[PDB]
Amino acid sequence: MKNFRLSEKEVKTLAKRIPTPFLVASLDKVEENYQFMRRHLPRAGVFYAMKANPTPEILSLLAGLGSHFDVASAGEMEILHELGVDGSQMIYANPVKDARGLKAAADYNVRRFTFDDPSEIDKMAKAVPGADVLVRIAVRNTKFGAPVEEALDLLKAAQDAGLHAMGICFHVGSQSLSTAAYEEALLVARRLFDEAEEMGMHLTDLDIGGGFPVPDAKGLNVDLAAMMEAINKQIDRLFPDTAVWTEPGRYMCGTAVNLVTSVIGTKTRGEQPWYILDEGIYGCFSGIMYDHWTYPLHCFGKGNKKPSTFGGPSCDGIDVLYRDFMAPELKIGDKVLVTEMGSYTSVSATRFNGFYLAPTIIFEDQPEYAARLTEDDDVKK
Amino acid sequence: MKNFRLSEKEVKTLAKRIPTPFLVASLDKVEENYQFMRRHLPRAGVFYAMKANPTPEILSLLAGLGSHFDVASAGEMEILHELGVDGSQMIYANPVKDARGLKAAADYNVRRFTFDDPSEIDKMAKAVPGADVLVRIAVRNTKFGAPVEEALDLLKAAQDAGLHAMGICFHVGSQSLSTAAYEEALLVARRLFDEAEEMGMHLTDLDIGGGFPVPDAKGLNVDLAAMMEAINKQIDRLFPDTAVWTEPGRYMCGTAVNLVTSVIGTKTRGEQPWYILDEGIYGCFSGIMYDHWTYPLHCFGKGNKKPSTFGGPSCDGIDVLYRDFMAPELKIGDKVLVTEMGSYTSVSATRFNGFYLAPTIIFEDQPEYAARLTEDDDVKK
Ligand SMILES: Cc1ncc(COP(=O)(O)O)c(C=O)c1O
Ligand SMILES: Cc1ncc(COP(=O)(O)O)c(C=O)c1O
Ligand SMILES: [Mg+2]
Ligand SMILES: [Mg+2]
Ligand code: NA
Ligand code: NA
Ligand code: NA
Ligand code: NA
Repeated sequence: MKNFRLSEKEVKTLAKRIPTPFLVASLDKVEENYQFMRRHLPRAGVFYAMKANPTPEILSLLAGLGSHFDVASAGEMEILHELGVDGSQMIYANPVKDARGLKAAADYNVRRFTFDDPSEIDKMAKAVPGADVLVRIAVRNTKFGAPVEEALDLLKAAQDAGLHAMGICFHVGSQSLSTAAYEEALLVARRLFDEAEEMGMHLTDLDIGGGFPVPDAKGLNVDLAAMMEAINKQIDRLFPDTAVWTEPGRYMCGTAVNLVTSVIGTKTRGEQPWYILDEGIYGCFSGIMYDHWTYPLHCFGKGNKKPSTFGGPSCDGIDVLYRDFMAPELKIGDKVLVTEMGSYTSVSATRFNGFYLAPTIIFEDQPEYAARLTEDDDVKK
Repeated sequence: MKNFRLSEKEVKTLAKRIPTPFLVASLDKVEENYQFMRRHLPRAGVFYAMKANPTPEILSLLAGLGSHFDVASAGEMEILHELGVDGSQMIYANPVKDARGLKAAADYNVRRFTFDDPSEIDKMAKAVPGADVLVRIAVRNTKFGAPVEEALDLLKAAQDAGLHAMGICFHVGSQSLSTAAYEEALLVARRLFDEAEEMGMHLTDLDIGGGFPVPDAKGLNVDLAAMMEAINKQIDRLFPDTAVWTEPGRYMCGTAVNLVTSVIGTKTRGEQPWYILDEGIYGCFSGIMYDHWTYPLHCFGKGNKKPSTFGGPSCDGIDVLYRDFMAPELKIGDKVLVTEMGSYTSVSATRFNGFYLAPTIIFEDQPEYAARLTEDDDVKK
């Protein structure tokens, strides 16, 4: 249940060697998150929604743990391919596919697809003649998902075009707090499954999507073990027959990555001090824009705190990260730490203003980790 | 006064060879924009604010026309450096600088800097001991610019630290419609310049920044030749003595680039049809988010039009580009054209969902341009 968190001392030593900004990712935490899911939701096979974090070391580890991968483009398939993951470990789960992506699915023998529209059926059919498809249905909690009444018709239309109608999928939405939606959506899919059998169509797989929460600036309301055991139980209650899958994205790596950034300018105009950092809204803090997210920031200061503004290194007036944030006095060259940074962060970073992408350093390859290990082998036994 | 615009026929031929999405940039239009500025604002030397569009061919052409470059990071300096632009053609105009950027300015002999804070003075002083600095003042039309009363004190403090106090700069804000702000800001700087001379400080350079407008979805209200001649005149009226500079960004390349994107999915659910394109809010249409911008889209349809929704290829529900847009019926594989796409577009694109960055094709290297040239040499003489 710990979030991966560098101590102040670890930030000092790392920053002596590696110029800021940089990200630090713990493979151990990614392993722990995966195993925790497998323990509390044993009925659900895992399609890592790699769109959240595609770091190759992270992908190699999950592949090694037996995870499967949800891929949304040619590029996601391509990077998996260079790590020796085969198309049989993938689902092309973008409901609307481009030419490049259909080619790649064909070339790497990807054989599972999701879809939510009639227009999609011929693209898939031509590209991958015999192919398992799941229909995506729109559940409650716009752009994606077929209305629940179209669902059986879309699967039948898919069989008439020579594709194998394998099942149903859905996604409750990202950062879900309550299990209700998961259980509502499981019922909605239950109805459809019955209606299908009697219709002379036998559906074998259910994909319940992602949405498992991660802690943000205010932390986490939910207990995840319960949440997962609950939904696991109501899977058992409803789908004894059926092969069920989940597509975690945010959950897998969100609590496994920290950002380390230096203060590079101060603006003590008053009333409120502005601290300018070396990572900004055009880099890792892009999730403020695209993910409506608020990240936990840690300032390492002795003095009393005061309302402070943080901004990014760019020349754009939009590059403001925090306002009215209670912070001690910082000076140029101080490090701040941002935790819970592994998801929908570096995947939307840019080279706006010519800045370099912040690199991801694998913590387990560093002496700070060796130091944690020697500290742990002494105290625990 | 023409915007660069591919005909329907040009889109067909290009799309036969180059898979969508891709961007098409006309060097001739970039030349025409530069020369137009030099003609109507002859008093202002040009620091191309490359943050808007850093395409190397575009930079090589401007360098060749004698433009200078406004650079905001190490990476912007680095790419200029590989094109053989020397540090003497650059201004490091980011008011708050990182370590990498000060190193690079030192290594490439960049000798002009802007700043707006006291904390910045020692960074600059250590890094580039003898160095021209301009103080940035905050004008009217938050994050950047010193209050007008601090300005002379910041320049004096900069001289006490061994830097050469060269002048003042400002920026009215992006996409300016009226010349007032330019002329207000020119007066504010005039006062400061007088106050400085009598203070035993002689200021040699004025930098009036950017903000010259580009046409958007609704077009352009302003006449640019007038706007520029006006501001040129009021420079002549106010600054006979002084070396003046401008920092166009958006203006230089905005009207010189088109995006070509294919329709890859349809959603005729009703009432409104959704057209899913292969370029999205995580790519070129990122300016919708970071630049509050609305781009002109051209659908090439015979049939009557109807309110339509456009979205992007990603799996995120935020990836919606237009709503209620009057469009003819499109089918999968149609091309749409987006004009006025050269600024603050590809510079904020990402590889979210593993999509590839849309590439920039130089129009003048293509047979479509040869075809335009043979058509023009016949008709005109
Ligand atoms: C099909 C699918 N599954 C899972 C996810 C990831 O969901 P989350 O990151 O909220 O768990 C996405 C991305 O939004 C997706 O498109
Ligand atoms: C110093 C400076 N000049 C010019 C510009 C570009 O202005 P615009 O693109 O609105 O002309 C910028 C970027 O916002 C900048 O920071
Ligand atoms: Mg980029
Ligand atoms: Mg990226
Ligand atoms: Na391998
Ligand atoms: Na924490
Ligand atoms: Na060269
Ligand atoms: Na036009």
